[PDB]
Amino acid sequence: PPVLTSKDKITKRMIVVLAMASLETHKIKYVLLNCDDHQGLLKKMGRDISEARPDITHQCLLTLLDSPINKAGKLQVYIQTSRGILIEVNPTVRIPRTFKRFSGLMVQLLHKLSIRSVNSEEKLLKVIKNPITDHLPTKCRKVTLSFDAPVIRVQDYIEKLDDDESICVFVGAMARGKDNFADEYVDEKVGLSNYPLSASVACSKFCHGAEDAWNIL
Amino acid sequence: PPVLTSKDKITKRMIVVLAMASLETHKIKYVLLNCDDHQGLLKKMGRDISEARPDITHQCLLTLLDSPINKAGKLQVYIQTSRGILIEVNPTVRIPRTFKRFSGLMVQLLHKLSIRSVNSEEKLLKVIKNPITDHLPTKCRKVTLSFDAPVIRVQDYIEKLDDDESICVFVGAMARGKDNFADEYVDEKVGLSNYPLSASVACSKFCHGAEDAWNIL
RNA sequence: GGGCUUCAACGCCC
Ligand SMILES: [Cl-]
Ligand SMILES: [Mg+2]
Repeated sequence: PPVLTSKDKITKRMIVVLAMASLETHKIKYVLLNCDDHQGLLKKMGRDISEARPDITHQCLLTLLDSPINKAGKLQVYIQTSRGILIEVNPTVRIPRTFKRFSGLMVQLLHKLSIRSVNSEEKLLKVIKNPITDHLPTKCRKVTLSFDAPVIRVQDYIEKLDDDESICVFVGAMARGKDNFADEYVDEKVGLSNYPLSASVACSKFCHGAEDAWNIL
Repeated sequence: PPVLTSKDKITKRMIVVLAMASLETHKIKYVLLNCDDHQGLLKKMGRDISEARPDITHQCLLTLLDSPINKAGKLQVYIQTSRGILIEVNPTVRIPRTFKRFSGLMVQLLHKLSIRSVNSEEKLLKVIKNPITDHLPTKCRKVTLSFDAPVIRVQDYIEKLDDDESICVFVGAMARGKDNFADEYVDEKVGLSNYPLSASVACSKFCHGAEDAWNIL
């Protein structure tokens, strides 16, 4: 099963974009700004401390990359930071399991623009050019997940796609905010539950609906 | 939705047991032994790495308690540590989203043997006595989730349950090891995928199959 | 330089 990348704009797949991801570095030696560790610093910066939540992006990557859909080679993930940085994640990257270690890696990615293994010329993580729509499959239904939107059953929604049409889901990698982070890109907004879901739960729900629709065990 | 506890022996529900959980304490004040804080002193302190993955339990707790099946009131979670300590988790508990606060909570639970509601004397977390079977619904199918078992589709498995039959699933909240931590309790072992899964993904996959089966949206 | 790891990089250890 070939590793999926933005070069291939034909193969039917699921794509998840972790949008409004809170990934921003700051000097002291650089840290990845987070609400827990840098309350004081975020104060001086005149920032909403509540906004610094890189841990949400970390939790979603684990959920997505560990999923059967990813292991079956039918998943791509991108990260679109709240500051407009777009990142392509290699499906085979074994993301750090712990937050502190995820943090150091993100700092490096943001400063160097890619992450590589010493012997390889393949990028495990890469900063790429906006807009994401330039990189997605040509036939791709693009949706934003929103509690404000009509609720769907994921399998049923996916079954209604054309045979050659991918599905790209934009998930707000945040605790609180409006669903307008991808309004320029999406075809539709949908909700996955009568309950408000965390970003990670929304990711797993969409992955497991797609695994069902596509008969991935 | 009425809040499910082990006192209710009748109501049909899903139960998840996080087994072989890593919840070790370390003093200097007490903290949960982990890899981010303690990876450099483990050997020095005569401790195992296996003893320092409480992040796995943390991640599963969030995955489970944030799920629609929990919000619908049809889920219970228990934790059994690698030392045999058994814990009942109230469906309404808010697990802290940061590991730092999670540790404090867990340390207080292990030391006090319970955590009470901010509004009453009710215990939202409580250390209880083995075996887990004393606490499950009287009629309850019991299974261990394991890569090394025959793979099933969750929806079908759940739909085969009797109208009054609950389902309890045991998940290894650990980095690696034999999936034999519940052999004395279970009727059967089953796989959820042809790929190895994280404990968290095993959790969400079973939850989302149950949600589908029970028309929980 | 060498190691460790549900964590090539990161974070650590020697
Ligand atoms: Cl080491
Ligand atoms: Mg090294």
